[PDB]
Amino acid sequence: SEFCWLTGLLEKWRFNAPEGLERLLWIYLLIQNQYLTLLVQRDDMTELREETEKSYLSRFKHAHGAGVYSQVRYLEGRFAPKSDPNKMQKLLFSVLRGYWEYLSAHMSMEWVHEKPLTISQVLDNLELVEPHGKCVELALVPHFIKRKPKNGEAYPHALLFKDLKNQAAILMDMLKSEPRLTGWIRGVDAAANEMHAPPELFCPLFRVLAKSGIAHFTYHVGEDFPHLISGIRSIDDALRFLPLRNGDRLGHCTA
Amino acid sequence: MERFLLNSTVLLYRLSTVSLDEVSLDERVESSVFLAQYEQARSLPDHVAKSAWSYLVQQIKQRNMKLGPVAILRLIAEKFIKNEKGGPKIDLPMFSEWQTLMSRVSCLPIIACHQVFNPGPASQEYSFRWPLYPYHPTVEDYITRECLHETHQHLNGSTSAEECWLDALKHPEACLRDFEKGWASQEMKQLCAQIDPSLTPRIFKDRLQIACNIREILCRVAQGVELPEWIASMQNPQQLANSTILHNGREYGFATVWPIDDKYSQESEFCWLTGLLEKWRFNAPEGLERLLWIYLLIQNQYLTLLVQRDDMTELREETEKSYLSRFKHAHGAGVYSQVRYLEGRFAPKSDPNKMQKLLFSVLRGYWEYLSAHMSMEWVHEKPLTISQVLDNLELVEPHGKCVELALVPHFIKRKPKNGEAYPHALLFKDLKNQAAILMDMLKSEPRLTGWIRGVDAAANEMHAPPELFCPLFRVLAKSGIAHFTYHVGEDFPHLISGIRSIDDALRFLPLRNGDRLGHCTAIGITPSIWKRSLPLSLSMTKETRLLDLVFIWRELRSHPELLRYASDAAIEAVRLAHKVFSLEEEVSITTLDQVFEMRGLLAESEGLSLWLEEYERARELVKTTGMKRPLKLYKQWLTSDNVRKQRAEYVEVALEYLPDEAVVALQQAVMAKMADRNIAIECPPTSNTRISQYRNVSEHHIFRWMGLPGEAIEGDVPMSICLGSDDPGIFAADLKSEFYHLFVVLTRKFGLSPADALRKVAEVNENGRIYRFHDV
Repeated sequence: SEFCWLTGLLEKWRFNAPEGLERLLWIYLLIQNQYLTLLVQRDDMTELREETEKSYLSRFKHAHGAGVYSQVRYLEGRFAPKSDPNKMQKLLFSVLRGYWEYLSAHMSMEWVHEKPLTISQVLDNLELVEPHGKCVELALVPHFIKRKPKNGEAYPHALLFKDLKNQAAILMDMLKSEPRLTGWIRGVDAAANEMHAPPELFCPLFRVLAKSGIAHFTYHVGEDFPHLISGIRSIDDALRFLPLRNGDRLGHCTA
Repeated sequence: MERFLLNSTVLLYRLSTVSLDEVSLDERVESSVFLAQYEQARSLPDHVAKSAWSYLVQQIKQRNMKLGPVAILRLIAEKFIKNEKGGPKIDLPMFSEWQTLMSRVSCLPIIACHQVFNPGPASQEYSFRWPLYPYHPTVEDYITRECLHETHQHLNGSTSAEECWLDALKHPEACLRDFEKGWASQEMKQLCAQIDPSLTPRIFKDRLQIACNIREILCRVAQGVELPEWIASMQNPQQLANSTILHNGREYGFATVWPIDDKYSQESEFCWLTGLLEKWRFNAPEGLERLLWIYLLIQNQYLTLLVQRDDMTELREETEKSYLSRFKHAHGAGVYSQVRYLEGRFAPKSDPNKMQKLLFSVLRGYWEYLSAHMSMEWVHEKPLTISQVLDNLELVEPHGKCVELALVPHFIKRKPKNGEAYPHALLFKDLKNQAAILMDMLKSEPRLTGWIRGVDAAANEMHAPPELFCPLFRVLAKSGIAHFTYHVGEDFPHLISGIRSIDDALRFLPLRNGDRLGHCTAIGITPSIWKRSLPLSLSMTKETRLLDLVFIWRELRSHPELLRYASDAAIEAVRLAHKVFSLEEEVSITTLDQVFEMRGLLAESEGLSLWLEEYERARELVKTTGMKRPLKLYKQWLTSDNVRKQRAEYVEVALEYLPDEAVVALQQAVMAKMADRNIAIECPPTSNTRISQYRNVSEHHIFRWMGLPGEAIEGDVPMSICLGSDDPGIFAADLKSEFYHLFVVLTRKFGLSPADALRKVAEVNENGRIYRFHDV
């Protein structure tokens, strides 16, 4: 609708345009551009429920691109963990159902449940898909969000650690409640900022998560270091303390 | 010291003959470890072994454990096995030592101990069927992208030694009869005496019975049921050698009920040990702990005996099941097979009915593997015959997600019997007979040519020269075999002899473009390494010496730096030929060369159906030219008793008869011929240490073939090298294990990048696809 409207308006203004309406189009473009700049700079409930699984389905179609064959094969999806177990179950159900919708749209094959409506039936449908490389292969890596260190509270990062421990708790009890989710929940990330939480904060979190079958860990090194030596030390600390096994990754090693 | 505790004839003897009432055997076990260490590894210093034992005892004491199989298995499991994304894996630095340990100790108790004490994450379901591997993302990514290719897979026997041990427990009588049949030969007597001087078939029966009885008793312990109280009469381990215990005048059996219907399966073996170790997590009874120790020692000694021996009713016990398990093992875990092109080698049978059953079982097992993994329409659900199996198999298309099977029977050379006209007469008749059944079957089922893709000859090099199989291979070529590989037995009396053997195979055998040669160590090992631990002078037959002399002259008669060696070889070869042939005329080195050029001709043709056409073809080609004096000399070479007596006579040849530069020049000359003819080499697994001159894996000649700096010699001609896992020399092995072993050595000892190391190993691996025998 956005493209068709503008193409029609520009077609009717091919040779001349009224001055007032021409300025109206100018104002609309300026407002849209300023909002887009505000959004991108800010990036680095009801609104989420407005799209829900539709946004994820559009994401997988966008990753697939035009043509019968997907231009992207291996896609690792990052989502913000939620402290509410019910919200978490809805979140992963929407993402997985959208992935099944993308696969069903591109691949025509027998499905156990035409309308799964739950995680277990979604995994029942998804386990029939074989790795063939013509579609998008999805891996889910939730990214823990570090926060500001509150004053006092024994050790400097106490409330933040409790919040991260809680978020890990819902992730763990779900994984034991559905063992097949270990084939889709493939990693754990921590991408908020480096000053707010040091890499050594997530070491107990990552080691305990490793015993839950996560099997992969990536850590974002926030590149707002006060000094270049500080950032280099931050990357070294991540290698030294975090349980990064063979094949793991580190995020944004600009230092 | 752990390998000595889990594998020692002295320790097993001192544990199986001493009553279970004794509880303090630390001193005597320590003495057993030192004796086993000195016997197995004498080069290790005494003080180093004592310090290692002291650390091991202290390590057990600090862990609040007791000296026994449980503590040793725990220490090994932590030392080698850790949990990763793919489950239990082996540390990349520790994989080389793990392979060395696998040559002496079975891994199944170790992985069971690891599962008990270091379980996988989230208690996820885990099954142990394949041997453990290390993990590297580059290697796994390459394997998933480009599947591994096997060029030498012996379909006979089992996948590994461990289920062979369970097969021995399953059929003690069948293995006993096979053991006694081999034991009649003197070679088996020497081999058994080397492993254990006090080893007899009676003792073999006793140890097998004791191990089975220990398994039953510990099965009751592991299952949780109370012991049936006859253990009071059980005081001496030797009471388990008769399968019945006399308690209060009653004959009590040992067998019990097992949860799994297959009590001798791998899963039953793993489950039993995991349960037993779980119930012994904190403490174990001393008598039963020693019983587990005795079982492990008996199993390990049997596995060592089997692997050293490797390099009817028992065959019918498994039949198609063994082949089906082989293809599943090659496929590995996951929906996609880790091996794409697999060339299966089987021993030909002189009985046509036995041959038809053999290939029917192999092909039916392959169809079972394909049907299990691929769901599609089948012409016959139960083929029960070769023709219907091929009807089902022809519907399968080459897609790369499953194992592609090629069948290459390997003819077995035998000892040359005395007399009988030409030296190898009865052996040639036996090989001709075996080829006859193969040929008449191929004409009886033309579709079999798409599965019977090659012919091999792998017994030994001394017993039969390469020129023996030349008429066999040429006639087999006209039958549609289309591929030929020849195993060069690397037990050459001299390095020059082995180089000559490879040259003779290239010269005489009809190896066309894309063919392969098996185990070309002679042109791979450098003279410096080969001379290790060798006498200053070597012994070989006059026939072998004369052939080497002519070969040296042919290759080196132009080398300006080596005209000493070629002229000396030619002169003393002529002088040797005078002794061997007892002739009185003058023979030049050129005449000797001509006589040895016609070695490939058939003996009957030299004296003068597809077989007859080859007969006059060789006969006429010896008469087109106007020379019969070399032909007459070859007749005397073949059918003169005095010449044969001279040929079998041994001469004394110095170790450094030729300098290392001259020997390297001979190796590079054969290298050029090998590359020009485009003949690949099936490299043995590097974990197989029968060379005895390689004191570490990094000294293997495959790295010289790979062109590694320091390993490759100047002037070496690059060759095509394939990966063949025929006799790995270790209990649990796979083509994946060899791939990882080469990658580990390249990355660590040679300091190569993971991408660079992967590139070199990939080139060797893909040579098995370029030079594959499978129909295109």
